[PDB]
Amino acid sequence: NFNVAHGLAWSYYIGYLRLILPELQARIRTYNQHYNNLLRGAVSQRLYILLPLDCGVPDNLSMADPNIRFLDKLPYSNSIYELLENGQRAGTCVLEYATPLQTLFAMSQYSQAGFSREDRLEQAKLFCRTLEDILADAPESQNNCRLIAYQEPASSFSLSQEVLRHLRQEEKEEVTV
Amino acid sequence: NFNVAHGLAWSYYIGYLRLILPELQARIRTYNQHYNNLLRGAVSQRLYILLPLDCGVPDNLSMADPNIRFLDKLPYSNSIYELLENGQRAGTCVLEYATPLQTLFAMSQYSQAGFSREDRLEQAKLFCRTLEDILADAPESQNNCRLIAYQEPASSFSLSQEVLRHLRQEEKEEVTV
Repeated sequence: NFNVAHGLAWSYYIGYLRLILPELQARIRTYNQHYNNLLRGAVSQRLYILLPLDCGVPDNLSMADPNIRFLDKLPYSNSIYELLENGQRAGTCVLEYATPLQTLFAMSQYSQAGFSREDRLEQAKLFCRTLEDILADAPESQNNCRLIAYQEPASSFSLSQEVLRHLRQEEKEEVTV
Repeated sequence: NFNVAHGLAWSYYIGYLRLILPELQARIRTYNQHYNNLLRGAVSQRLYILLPLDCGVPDNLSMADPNIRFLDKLPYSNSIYELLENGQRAGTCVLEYATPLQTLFAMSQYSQAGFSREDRLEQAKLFCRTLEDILADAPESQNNCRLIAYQEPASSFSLSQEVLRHLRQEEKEEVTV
């Protein structure tokens, strides 16, 4: 009852993730020949979904962290980003905000909804849980995407470092197991 | 709890209807000069949203009724249709299926969801109710759109006639009150 995030998660998966994920790792490998050749290093395999409990989705990622720099489009719109440490390329990554969080934010500012900041944060959390469950039971359409949920303090916080942790963990997984 | 339609309705309104409705009646009046001049008669003012409890959304409207014929695009994509009676133009109308019903249908065919035909029909109904409430409290972004919910028998049924009833009722309202 008034669990808006339940529908948001299902719709996001059914209407978007289920459609873009299967070919995802293929068109990344296709691209990876060239990234290997042109400035050695490869783009990670999973799709990284940013879920700020903020529900704060900026029009451009670099605006949320200067160390997250746009690099290239993946051959509808999918973007490859480099992540920086001291000006050095530390990682590369197809990276994306979960759009439905924008809906939770717009409801937050829509008065007739009776939807507060407190509700929004809780629905954001519910959104993550629910999507996580959905992906768990989803066939091979889960091992090609990682959810990155995070709450910013209010205040030092690095989103690049957060993504970087996930990227390095992924690589550790691939070579070990 | 597991009321997916709640989120679907809010998202549909916040992420789509709230954005396309305000200018809607303006760009229809703009078009109406020419429809007046070119083959007399005007396009109705409201946006007509089809909500088949079927959750059956065809790629093209005419496939669901031969008497519903595509006419023109409204100057993102908004389509003007003529409705036919015995080959005669009886009405003209910006006409659209509520997309979220497709999500309810895709969930219906997705086994890991545990979502049956019975659930789907109920969630479709919930979707209509909820959207109806939302539009009620919505500022001037309700008098420019009509919801057409309908259940097909299983079996004679005319969708054109259903739309036509609404169109004629609207006109009766405008001239009387």
